[PDB]
Amino acid sequence: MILEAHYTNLKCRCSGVISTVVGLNIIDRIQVTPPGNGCPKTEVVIWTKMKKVICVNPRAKWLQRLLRHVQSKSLSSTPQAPVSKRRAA
Repeated sequence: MILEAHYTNLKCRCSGVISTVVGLNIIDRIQVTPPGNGCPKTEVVIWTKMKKVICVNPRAKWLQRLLRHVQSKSLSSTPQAPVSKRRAA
């Protein structure tokens, strides 16, 4: 997912808020809308790859996982080999 941060002032149209957990693979873009003058509320607009415009609340706990995941680019390595010595022929 591409995290967008916009400060462009306009009448922000996002259809309410929905707490439906959206599929991480189909999540195209998560755009944060700060509580602007032309915008009615603080709105997080999730576009999907299927081109459905989904609106979610900024206080959604499942969303907070994603917001705290996208600020972690440096993962831990894998020393743990998932392939041990298998049986011979």
